[PDB]
Amino acid sequence: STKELTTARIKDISKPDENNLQQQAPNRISPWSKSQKPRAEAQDNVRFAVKDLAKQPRPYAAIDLIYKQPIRYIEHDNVAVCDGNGGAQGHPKVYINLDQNKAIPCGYCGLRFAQAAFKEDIES
Amino acid sequence: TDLAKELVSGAPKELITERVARIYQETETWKIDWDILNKGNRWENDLMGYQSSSDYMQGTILKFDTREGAIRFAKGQGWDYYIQEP
Amino acid sequence: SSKFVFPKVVKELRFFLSQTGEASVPLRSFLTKTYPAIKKANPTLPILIREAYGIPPSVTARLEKGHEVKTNLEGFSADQIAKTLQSIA
Amino acid sequence: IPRYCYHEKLAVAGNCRMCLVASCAMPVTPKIKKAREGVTEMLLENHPLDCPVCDQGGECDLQEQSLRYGSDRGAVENKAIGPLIKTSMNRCIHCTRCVRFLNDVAGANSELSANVIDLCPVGALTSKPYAFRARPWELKRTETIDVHDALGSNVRVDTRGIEVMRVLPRLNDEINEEWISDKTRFACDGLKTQRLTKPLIRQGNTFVDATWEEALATIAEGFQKVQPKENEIKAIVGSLTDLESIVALKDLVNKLGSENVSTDGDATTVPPAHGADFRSNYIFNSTIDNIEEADQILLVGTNPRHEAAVLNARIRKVWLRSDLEVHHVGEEFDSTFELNHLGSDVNALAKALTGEVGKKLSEASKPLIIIGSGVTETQDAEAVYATVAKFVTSNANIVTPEWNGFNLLHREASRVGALDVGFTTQSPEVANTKAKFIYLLGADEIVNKDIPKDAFVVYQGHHGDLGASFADVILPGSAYTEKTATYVNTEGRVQSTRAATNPPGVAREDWMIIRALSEYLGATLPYDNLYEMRSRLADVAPHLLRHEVVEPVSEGIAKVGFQSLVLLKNPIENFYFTDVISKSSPTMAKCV
Amino acid sequence: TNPTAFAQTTRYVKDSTEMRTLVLNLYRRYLRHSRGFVNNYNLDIPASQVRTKIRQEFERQRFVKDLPLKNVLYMKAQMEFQELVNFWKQQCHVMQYFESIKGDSFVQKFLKGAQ
Ligand code: SF4
Ligand code: SF4
Ligand code: FES
Ligand SMILES: [K+]
Ligand SMILES: [Zn+2]
Repeated sequence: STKELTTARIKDISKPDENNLQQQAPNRISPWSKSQKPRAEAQDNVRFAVKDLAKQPRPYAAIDLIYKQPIRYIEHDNVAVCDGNGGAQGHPKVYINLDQNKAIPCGYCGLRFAQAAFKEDIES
Repeated sequence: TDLAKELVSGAPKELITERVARIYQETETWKIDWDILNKGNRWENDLMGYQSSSDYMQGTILKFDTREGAIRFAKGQGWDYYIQEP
Repeated sequence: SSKFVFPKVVKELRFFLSQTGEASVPLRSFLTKTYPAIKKANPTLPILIREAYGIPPSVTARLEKGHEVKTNLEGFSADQIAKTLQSIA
Repeated sequence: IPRYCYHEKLAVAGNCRMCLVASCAMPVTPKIKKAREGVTEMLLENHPLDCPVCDQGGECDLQEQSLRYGSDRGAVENKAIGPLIKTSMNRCIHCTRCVRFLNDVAGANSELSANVIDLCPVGALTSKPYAFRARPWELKRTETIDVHDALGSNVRVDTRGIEVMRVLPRLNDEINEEWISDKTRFACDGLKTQRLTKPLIRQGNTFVDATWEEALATIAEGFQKVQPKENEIKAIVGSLTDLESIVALKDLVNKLGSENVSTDGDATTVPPAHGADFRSNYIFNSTIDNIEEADQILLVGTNPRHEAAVLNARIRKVWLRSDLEVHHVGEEFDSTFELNHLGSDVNALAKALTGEVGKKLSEASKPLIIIGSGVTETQDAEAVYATVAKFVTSNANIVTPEWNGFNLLHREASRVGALDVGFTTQSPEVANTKAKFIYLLGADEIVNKDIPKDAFVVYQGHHGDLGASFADVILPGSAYTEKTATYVNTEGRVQSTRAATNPPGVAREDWMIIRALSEYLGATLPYDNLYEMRSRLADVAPHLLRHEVVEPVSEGIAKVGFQSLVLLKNPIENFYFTDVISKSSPTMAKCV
Repeated sequence: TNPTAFAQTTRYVKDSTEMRTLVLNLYRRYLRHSRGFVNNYNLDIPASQVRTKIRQEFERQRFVKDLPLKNVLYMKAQMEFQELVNFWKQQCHVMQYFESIKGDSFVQKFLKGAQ
């Protein structure tokens, strides 16, 4: 189709086949940033003429992995505290306001926090 | 004052014949930089996307404490320069 | 009126003078007092007057095919300035 | 002397307490050092640890004054105010600089509302298109001018290599005064889309890539085919066209025995109602700085909200510090300052000159009259430009040795520069002639100008738009950020853009294109470099080689120019779409 | 210590007549050692061409007026001579020295992007 391989989208429209070497990542088909060069166009070069594409470095896309984590829910509070879940080996500690009726991701980790009283609306 | 110190400096002739310098007060010192090349100032490297260049004066920025020093030095090197009035 | 009906080969005139001094006054007096007569005789001819501090007076005559002949009028008399315009043709 | 809440362009505040000796509000040592440390810790008590992910990182006033005047040891939800300002109020230090600008200068959703990003000293308010893309130490700073409006506001262009990152205002107390419009700063992303990078040759209903040697040869085979006679060679100049290219195109058509040169405007009267014969007839003779000392200003067929937003803020500033009264004639509009509306035509303007407005203007120490750029495109331009001129000449205060009270306000930068080099035909005999060879020097306002079906049309420009579609051969040009060009604003000041980046693809400098085309068409111009090109500029107007200098018109000569002159719709239908660079902007589409 | 072979002590000459004689003496030394340059550096040109190249470099600075520039030019010309005779320069540098050398029109440069 060449459209899911060369365009940046929020979510993939089809199932990622990890044996397809034209995908941007083994778990994601389309690029996850507007300036990111599509992997299909990158490998269409003179330097890839006689190389094995399967052995080239293909890390999994972080955008697909971070959103499979469940939304954290806070009980009896309006502020979520995150410090990378590692302390001195995590990220700087930040406080996340939960006033709105939505899941607000962490500025470093990407973990999406929410209030438990807003659980049903967000799951919808 | 009027000595052609460019004859014994060792710099190539293009600084005198082709390149043009700018004298400006950017907010307490006077600086001298060179106008970019029309072509060859930058071009994307096809391998890793690095910013290539053939301008060897691109990163050179002289500093002066007075406006008189900047003009006197530029004349002493025979440089083609224009003063950007503050 | 007079000889101020410029020929068709004459396409543009530009007058240069200064806001101050004493050399531009003869051209300043010439153009200020005579402009309506020239524009009346040459309704479509573009008469351009441009000033700059300290430049000497002159007239530029843009003839056919982009040809330009510039006459310097540094300190000339108003009567001779009128003669000079008559001699542009 | 550290500060967070002090800025002389705004009102005085004492809610930051960093200027203790509050010296900002107060008119005219270890305790002070201890005091500065104590105040600094209070701001950092609640501040979030966001510096790595915060756009103010290398240019943060809170960081620098924590380092300089503090010790080294020690949750508010966000809001939405538009797609242009990214708000993270956790970082706000509660300094009220946003409130003073949004209510006193802006008058607000505004054309100046994006300037609050500059005033916010911390990362509470940051540019949204610029978010996460660059650090201030990566950027090369280039001092140039704006061409999105006729003001010529002095902007600072920050480039990271080839790319242009952001546009920031730079100080100039004569034109813009530290402010730029949202168009002036958020249209830079149009320079990366729809760009003309390759010569394109039209073969049927398609365009194909071409070399410069061919694209300048197809024109020659196109110029020798249609064979335009004397006044059948039509050359058109658009809004964003530099002066070095207007003069080159003017001389090229002349060497082909032609004078049919014009702009992209739709002025019905072929000689513009102001006339290009005298400079004083079409410039801001009072100069932008002297708008401060205004007593009575007459706005004639102009909308400063859209025609020139930065200058519009100057009017509001005087309206607050004094008792200025501004009388406006024409179509009504929402205004940031009080206006006494008179009428929507020229009958009211003449009647206003016979009413209380004329009496105030007669006895005003420094009167002002402002005529819009769209007035010349309206039918009653002859009526206005004679009604006002007769009023100007009949009275004394309007034209004095110390004060000149007539000003024409344009909207497109290339206008005044074209007029000074005499790039406007002064005859309807030349203008009405049919065209066979058409050269669109960056002109895209052709929805109203005739284009014959058999005419050979060449588009030279830096963007692909409607004007490029009509072309038979497309020549790529360089945008203003890429060329060392010359622009003259509405007040007659010569300002030169400084080249920050190279043009993209195989695009060339705009005037070098015309000179090269001359050698192919037997009209070889004598120009060989920019210095020789700029020497020619002094041969068309002596003042053009005087950068940043206004050459005031002599009082005596300007009087004759005023004398010889003897529905006002707003010209702009959409603010976000004025020039080609704004149309390609994705950010401006979000504003729409 | 002792100076290397063909070394001259640096002196600031204050007399244009005395400077002129020193330049002419050095010019003769370049001509005399021209056959040596062809031998040591294995050049592909006759010594006659080498002497012609020497004269061109001396003719470039023929009309230098300022005395302070003459001394620096003379001092640098002596250093180069001591470099060539003692075979300190590598043969590649001397070969490229003789590798040195119609300008295109406006359109020709315009087509290729100019300079
Ligand atoms: S506003 Fe300044 S101190 Fe606060 S997070 Fe941003 S860079 Fe750090
Ligand atoms: S948002 Fe910015 S400008 Fe407004 S008060 Fe807070 S720090 Fe000051
Ligand atoms: S600068 Fe004076 S208290 Fe803020
Ligand atoms: K800010
Ligand atoms: Zn986190």
